[PDB]
Amino acid sequence: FLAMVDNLQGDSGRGYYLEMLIGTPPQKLQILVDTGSSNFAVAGTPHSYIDTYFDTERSSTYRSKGFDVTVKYTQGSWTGFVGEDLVTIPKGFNTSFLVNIATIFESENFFLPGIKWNGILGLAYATLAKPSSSLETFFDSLVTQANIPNVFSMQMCGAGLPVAGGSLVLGGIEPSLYKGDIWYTPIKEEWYYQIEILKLEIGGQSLNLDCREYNADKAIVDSGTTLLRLPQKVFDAVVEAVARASLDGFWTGSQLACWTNSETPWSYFPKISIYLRDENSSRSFRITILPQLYIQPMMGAGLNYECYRFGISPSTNALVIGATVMEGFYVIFDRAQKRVGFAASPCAEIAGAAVSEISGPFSTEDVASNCVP
Amino acid sequence: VQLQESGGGLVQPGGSLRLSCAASGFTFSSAIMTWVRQAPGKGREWVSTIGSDGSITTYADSVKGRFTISRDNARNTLYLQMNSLKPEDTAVYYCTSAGRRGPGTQVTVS
Repeated sequence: FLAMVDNLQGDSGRGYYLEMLIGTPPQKLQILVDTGSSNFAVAGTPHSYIDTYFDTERSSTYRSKGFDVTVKYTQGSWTGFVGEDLVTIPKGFNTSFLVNIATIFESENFFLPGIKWNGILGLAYATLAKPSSSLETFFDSLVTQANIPNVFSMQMCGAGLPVAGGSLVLGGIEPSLYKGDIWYTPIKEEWYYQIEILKLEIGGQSLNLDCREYNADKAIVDSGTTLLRLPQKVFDAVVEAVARASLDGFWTGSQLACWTNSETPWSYFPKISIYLRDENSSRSFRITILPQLYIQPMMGAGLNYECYRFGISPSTNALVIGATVMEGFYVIFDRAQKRVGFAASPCAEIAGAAVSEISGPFSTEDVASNCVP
Repeated sequence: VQLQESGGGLVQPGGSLRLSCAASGFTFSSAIMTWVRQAPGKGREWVSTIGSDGSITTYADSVKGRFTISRDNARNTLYLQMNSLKPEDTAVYYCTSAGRRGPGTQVTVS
């Protein structure tokens, strides 16, 4: 596990990436970590926004499965040949492993400008894999061939950083990456890491909303999404609650909002808290993000002002707990026990101040027995 | 995805055994297949993996040389051939694919 500390490069704005050696002899690739999908796919051709691609003809241990797969996302898709090859994770495993891999020969809106990765690692469940749940996921391959528990945890250390590293621990929990207690919330469904949101608070204040709005379709934890995404109706409630507590295409991400450095904008904004049901259903815990996490700096130090992006965008189908929230917490994907754990990330600090908080237990007498429709 | 292992039993040390995994409910011939064992009082141990076309085979050092993984794609069957068995091969052996496994077959080497 200690060999896996700081095995990630990147930042929330662009994503976090793992380094991988693929095939014989090895081809080094920079792989995005996506707990929101279930395929291992890499560039298979030259493309305008990647330095490098995996050449299956240059690998003696590559073996084509003789079919291709298409994966559609919300915005952006790709189509790739499916093969098997031997992979090594240098920062974590001395031994190499045989996984399925798709080699992208057609994509649209997938490799974007300024991106550092040239592949993605789907860490979600078998049920989401394409073309079917029968295509053994990368982590399922890893569990079996590496003898590790069915658990991985993730820490991003990008808070404060200009939008324009971390650790992925495969097979458990690294105690040097947190302090305090881990709070566990059950996984409601095994496809996405779907969990149950009870309440949203904006500065100690509950939104009027019914608890089901939060799980409208589903509430998921997804490292491959940048922002905290909310169902259109919930998003509108949060904007109006934040706005009437602070002082515009800002909210909708058409404009940035700028301040001179003396103006210290981080105090004018409220804290946002998401309540989650504990394994004991009679209690809940609270994950809190400060302004520093959702009022995001664009440029970084250099000028005598800063421009800021709003780290919360609307969504149609899901409530997506993305990097905007994941930057605050060490997140434990405890597949073996069907639960997701949260602890505060010691690295989530700016100017010595924690930019996230965790606390509980709180009673759930108030809320319905099941917020999941 | 359904899987069924057989072939286990009580064998003497230095003996030999063939395990079988009959697979149904998915296209076996497209699937990476893996054998894992679970010895008593020990952690689960990976044994051997085989790529779908059966030309790539990998083995645990502890079985390198004695065990042979193989598959018959036409008959949706996976094999593990085990020679020079020793008391520490006593384990339940599980055939496994896409996070699914069968009920196992116990092997006892006294």
